[PDB]
Amino acid sequence: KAEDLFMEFAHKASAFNNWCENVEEDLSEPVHCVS
Amino acid sequence: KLEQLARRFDRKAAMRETWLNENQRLVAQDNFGYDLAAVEAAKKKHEAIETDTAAYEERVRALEDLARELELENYHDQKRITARKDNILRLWNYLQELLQSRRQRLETTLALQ
Amino acid sequence: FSMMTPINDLHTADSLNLAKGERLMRCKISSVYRLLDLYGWAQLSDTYVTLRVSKEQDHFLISPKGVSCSEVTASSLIKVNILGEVVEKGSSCFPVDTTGFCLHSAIYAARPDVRCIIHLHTPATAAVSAMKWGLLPVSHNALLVGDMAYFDFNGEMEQEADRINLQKCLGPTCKILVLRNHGVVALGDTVEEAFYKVFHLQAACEIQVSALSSAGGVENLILLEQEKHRQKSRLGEHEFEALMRMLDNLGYRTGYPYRYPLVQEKTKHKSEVEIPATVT
Repeated sequence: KAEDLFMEFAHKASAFNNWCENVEEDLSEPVHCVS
Repeated sequence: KLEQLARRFDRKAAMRETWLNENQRLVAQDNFGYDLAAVEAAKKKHEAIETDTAAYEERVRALEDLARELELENYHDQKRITARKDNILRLWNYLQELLQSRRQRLETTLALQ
Repeated sequence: FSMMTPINDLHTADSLNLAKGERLMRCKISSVYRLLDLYGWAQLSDTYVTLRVSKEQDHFLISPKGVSCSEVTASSLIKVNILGEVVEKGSSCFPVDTTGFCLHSAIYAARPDVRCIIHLHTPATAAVSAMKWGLLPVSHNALLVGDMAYFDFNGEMEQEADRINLQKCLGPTCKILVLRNHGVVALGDTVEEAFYKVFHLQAACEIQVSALSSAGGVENLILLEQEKHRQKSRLGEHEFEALMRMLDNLGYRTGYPYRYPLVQEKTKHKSEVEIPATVT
C-alpha cells in the first residue's frame, strides 16, 4: 500500500520534532549551583 | 533554589503561551481546497495537526506538575503561579474547542459533497 | 499660566527598579496620555491605556488613580501585576486602586501579541457602543479600521466565568473590541498602531453619528461592500514621530527616539580663533 508508507513517516516525524524541541529546551539552563 | 525554579517556571511558560497564540492564529484562517479530493486532503492534514497537538498536551501537563510543586512547597507568590497555570489551561481548552469546530466544519463539507 | 510639564522625569528621580527597556515605554505611554488629553477625548483618569513591559516578567504599566491625564508624567506611572498587586510604585503619593486594570487583565490573559490596550469613553464611541448593529462602514476611515468584535458588558469582570465569555467573544485575531454601552477598546502590538487605530475609529464614529442623524435611515446612505473593499513603514510609525517632533518643538521633553534625523544641518562658518568649547 502506497499511503501506509507515507503515514508511518507522518507519525514518526512529529515525534522526532517534539523530542528535538524537548532536548532543545532542557539544555540551555545556565546551572551555576555550588561545590 | 525555589526562586531559581520559579524563574525557570516563567521561562518555560513563555514558549507554551507563544505556541498557544501561534496555533490560534493558524487555526483561525480557513481555506478549503476545491472538490472532494482537496477537501479530504485538508481533512487528513487537520488530523495530522490534531495528532501533533496531543504531543504538547503532555508538556503542558508537565508544566502543571511543576507548577503545583510550588504550592506544595508554599511559595511566597501563590497567585502568580496559579493564575498563569489556569489561564494556560483555559487557553488550551479553547484551542481544543476551535479544533473540534474546525473538524465539524470539514465533515459538513465532506457530507454535502 | 501654563499646563506645560516636562514629560521626562527619569533623570530627576534617579531611583526605583527598572527593566532594560522600561524607561522608554514609560515615556511612550506618557506621551500617549498627553496626545489623548490634547485632542479633548479624555480628562479624568479611568485607566485608559495599559502597556505590557515584557513577555515573561509581566509587570504592566498603568496610570495612578486620581491624576488627570494632563498631569501624568514618566515617573508617576505605576507598575502593577496581572491580579492587581503593586509590583512597583513611582513618585506619586496617592492611594492605589487597580480596579480598572481588571478590564485589561483578561485581555492580557487572552492575547499575548498585544502590548498596548487603549480604552475610550468618548460620547461618539459610547453612542456607537449603544448602536445595536454596530459600526456601519459607510466611510473610508471605518474601512481602514478593519474587523470588529462585539461583546456584551455587564460592568463587572471579577467573576471567573465572565472572563471566559470575554475571551470567547474577542476571538483569535481581532484588534478592535466594542463593549456594549461602554465605549470601545483598541488592541495593538505597539503603541503607535493602537493610537493610529484609535484615531481612525474615533473619526469614523464621528462621521457615522452625523451620517445617521442626517440620513434618518440606513436606506438613505450608501455602503460599499466589505468584499469589494477587501521603505516599509509600520502602521503607526510614521505619524507618531511627527507628533513627537511637534511636541519637542513646543517644548515637552519627549524621550521618544527618532529613527531618522530631521534637518541636514549644513556646516556653519568656522573661525580658528575660537576658544575650544565644552567644559570637559
